[PDB]
Amino acid sequence: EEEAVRLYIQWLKDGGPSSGRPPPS
Repeated sequence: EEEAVRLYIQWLKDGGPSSGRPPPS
């Protein structure tokens, strides 16, 4: 992937934009 993506996608796993967090990318 990118790893800087995996936690991004991980952000996204949480819901990214609606995850509660900001994006790790």
